[PDB]
Amino acid sequence: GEDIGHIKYCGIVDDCYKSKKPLFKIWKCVENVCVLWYK
Repeated sequence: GEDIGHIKYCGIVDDCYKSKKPLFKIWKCVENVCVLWYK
C-alpha cells in the first residue's frame, strides 16, 4: 500500500520544526497527561 507513509513521532516541537499538529484538540495537558476541558 503506497511507498510513502511515515509517522511524525515527536514531542513538543524540539527538532522536527514545521510540525503538522499531531495532536487532536488539546485542552489541558499537565504532568505528561492530557485531559479534556470543554466537555
